[PDB]
Amino acid sequence: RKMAFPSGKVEGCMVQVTCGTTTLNGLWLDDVVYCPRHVICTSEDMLNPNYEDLLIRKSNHNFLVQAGNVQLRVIGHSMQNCVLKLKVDTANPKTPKYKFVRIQPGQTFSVLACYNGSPSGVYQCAMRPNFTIKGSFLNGSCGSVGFNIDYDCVSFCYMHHMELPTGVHAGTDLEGNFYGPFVDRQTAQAAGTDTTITVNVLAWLYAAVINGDRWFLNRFTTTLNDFNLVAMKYNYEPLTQDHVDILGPLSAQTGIAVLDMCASLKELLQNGMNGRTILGSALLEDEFTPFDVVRQ
Amino acid sequence: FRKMAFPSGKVEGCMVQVTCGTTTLNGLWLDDVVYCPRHVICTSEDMLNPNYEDLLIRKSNHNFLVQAGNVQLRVIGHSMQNCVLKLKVDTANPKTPKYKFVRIQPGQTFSVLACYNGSPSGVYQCAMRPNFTIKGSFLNGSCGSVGFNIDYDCVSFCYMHHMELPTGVHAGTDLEGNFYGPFVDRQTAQAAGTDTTITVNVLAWLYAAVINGDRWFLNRFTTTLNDFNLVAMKYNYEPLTQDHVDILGPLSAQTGIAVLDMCASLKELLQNGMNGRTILGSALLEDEFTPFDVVRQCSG
Ligand SMILES: CC(C)(C)[C@H](NC(=O)C(F)(F)F)C(=O)N1C[C@H]2[C@@H]([C@H]1C(=O)N[C@H](C=N)C[C@@H]1CCNC1=O)C2(C)C
Ligand SMILES: CC(C)(C)[C@H](NC(=O)C(F)(F)F)C(=O)N1C[C@H]2[C@@H]([C@H]1C(=O)N[C@H](C=N)C[C@@H]1CCNC1=O)C2(C)C
Repeated sequence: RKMAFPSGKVEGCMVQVTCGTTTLNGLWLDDVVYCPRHVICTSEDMLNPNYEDLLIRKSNHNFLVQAGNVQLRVIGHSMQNCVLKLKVDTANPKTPKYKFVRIQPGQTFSVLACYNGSPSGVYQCAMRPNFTIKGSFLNGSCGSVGFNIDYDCVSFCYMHHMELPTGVHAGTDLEGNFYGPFVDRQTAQAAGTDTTITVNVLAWLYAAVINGDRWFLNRFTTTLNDFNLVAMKYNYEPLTQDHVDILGPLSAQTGIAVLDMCASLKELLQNGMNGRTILGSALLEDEFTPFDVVRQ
Repeated sequence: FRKMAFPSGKVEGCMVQVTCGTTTLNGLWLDDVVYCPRHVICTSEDMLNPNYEDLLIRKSNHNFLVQAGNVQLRVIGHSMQNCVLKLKVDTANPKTPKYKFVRIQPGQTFSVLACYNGSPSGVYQCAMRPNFTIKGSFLNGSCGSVGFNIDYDCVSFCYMHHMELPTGVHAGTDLEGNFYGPFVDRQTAQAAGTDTTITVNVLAWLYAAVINGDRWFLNRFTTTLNDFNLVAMKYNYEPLTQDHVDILGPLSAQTGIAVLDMCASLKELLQNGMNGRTILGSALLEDEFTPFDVVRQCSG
């Protein structure tokens, strides 16, 4: 299964941030609360916000930060790209070992969706090639974060900011830089055409072989360029030599050369599943990374 | 629309490691009791045809090693309830949540916190299948992992993991040690029965599709429970009951599609398939969202 990481280490960091009439989630790590800067916007500000001007007018006491039933005293504030950093009185005693990481398209992570500072649910997802997330976010969900956990260290990679017209989601890393060409402004924008994460589909096919299914293999191989010429006709991402190298261990462990697995994928695209499933799915799964495969 | 699990933090603080001889699995630590599958008291060879009464008599407190992180918990008593072992320990879990033990029905969903060596590994959302199995993801050492729901700070534990059947699906007990399904904790040939699709959940998921603006499958027709159930039996779908209809009532009122109107859509989808089209991006009809699940996610 696509699994999320256990969310407890992040649940202990979620807080509520309110400025005027607008309330969203904040991330409380040590003595800083991170949250999307449009918390300082009213409704008349969303179309063309001047964030420098909106922020200079705020005092510390304009920011109401609540961690459960406890109010946290804001003692300083600062804007870093599209994220606000609220310095508070108190270091979060539940701060886990953590770091901030900016991820690349195709990378997976877990999302803890929150409202009013309290967690609602957790799910796994991927950063799409068009720098969006196929998330599940409602009003008040901004400031929810995405993360991985490695040896009890939480790497925060995503903070939620907005929803695009096709229902997909856009946000920033924890230094406030958007993924993709989006802005925290309620102006017309749209995700680029989204493609399938080819390297993840192939890793998942290798996972199927490791799991003992081989029905989709064939006797063909392919050059890299012929594979990409075919796959791009199905809106699959081009497979780079770096992707080929990445799959090397899985290729060695199964004895199926990467370009031979590429030939199998070409045939699967041409034929479909003919009523079969692969690892319990009737679709070609692309939100499972080569790293994820080895780690499960 | 995402398959979302509950936040797992309240449960993570209850997972411990239980070892009896060579056999190690996970245990659930609530106040001063650790709950785990009773087959922990088995050697590999015992598991082929165990006599649990006798194997438990021969054991003492000193046969059990319980580890909560870096800390050993001393076992001061032991007993069995059905297929669950209960280890009384010298220290009450200071992270014990408000909780209840509940037994769920086929078609109900829950989150699983997958654990190995007492350490939580991942969380995912599951349904109790009509054939009482669960389509989980469980490896060696996963026994004792639990499934749960949360309602307002109270964790309702409903599943504890015991075994994997030859089709790769899974069987376990409630926290009182009562099996779900006709399975026994013995390493002997057993198999999942033929499964069916959870009709009330497919309907809930069609309401979620409508809520999300996916409306092409709606049609002008209505049907009856009797007529729908005749086509349901044909396609290996759980018969739809009057309880299912009232349970769907709120979704029916939020969307303006009467429940019997939606059943006609599902009927049509079941016979003619899809014209290649998708619903919520899905090629198949999804049945692991309950009506409550759809309301929670669509309302936050
Ligand atoms: C969807 C809406 C048309 C309203 C708008 N979108 C676009 O303007 C775009 F289309 F350009 F993206 C949009 O998301 N916002 C408008 C305003 C913030 C953001 C916003 O309300 N964020 C919410 C945080 N709590 C999460 C949203 C709520 C609905 N579902 C979500 O995930 C900012 C971009 C500054
Ligand atoms: C799969 C195996 C053929 C080994 C066997 N299955 C059947 O005997 C069945 F077919 F009858 F079910 C089986 O699961 N067990 C045999 C033995 C316990 C159980 C068991 O090892 N449980 C594991 C607990 N850590 C979790 C398993 C590990 C693999 N994936 C899992 O989920 C008991 C039934 C007493």
